[PDB]
Amino acid sequence: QVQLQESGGGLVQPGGSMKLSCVASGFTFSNYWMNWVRQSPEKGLEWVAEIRLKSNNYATHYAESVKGRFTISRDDSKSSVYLQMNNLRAEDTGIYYCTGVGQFAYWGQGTTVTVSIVVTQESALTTSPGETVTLTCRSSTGAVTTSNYANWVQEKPDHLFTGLIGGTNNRAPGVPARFSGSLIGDKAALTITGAQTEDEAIYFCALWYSNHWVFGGGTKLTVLG
Amino acid sequence: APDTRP
Repeated sequence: QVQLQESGGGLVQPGGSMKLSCVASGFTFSNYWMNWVRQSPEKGLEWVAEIRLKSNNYATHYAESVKGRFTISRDDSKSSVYLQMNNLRAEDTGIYYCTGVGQFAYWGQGTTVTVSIVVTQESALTTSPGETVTLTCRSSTGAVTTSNYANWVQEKPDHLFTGLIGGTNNRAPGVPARFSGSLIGDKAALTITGAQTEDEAIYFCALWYSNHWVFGGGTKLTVLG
Repeated sequence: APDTRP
């Protein structure tokens, strides 16, 4: 299987620094871009940074919120990605995940850092086993198109993230066939054809905007009965 | 595009 194991989190004072590490196994790490994404109760899921390949001169890009303070880097010889965090602020508090592949198939377990465009989804939907339910993802800039490479990621309890769909319509390896991704009208959509009890979870969509990602607020899916 | 490698 694929594992992304994080380390480095902890308590740090405002103005402080911390370095996070993530070691990958089970896939050809060096062939894929890597990202850091953080979660806070306040700001939800927030994409932080990406790093591309050796053939891209390890090019990086950052969220505006961290640009000039955070540095993402990788060591392909150690199958590892890192995040150096400087000049930390209270708003940087959160659970930090390394994630990547097509485009957010794999997520680490998260490491907690304590410093002490809108993508719209349905807040909640209720379904029952065997029903067909469609979750949607809207962009504040206009239509969602294939240029937004919509991804769908599932969060189950204990902050367990799994990528389900990437590139609008592509089912991540070993993802159940009842999940499918598409564009419906001006939105991206996740359809579950025959919802199952265990599908009760929070589902986040992510959209790409030229050089960065924006995550929706998540949909809490209840599967009653 | 982002990382489109399968």
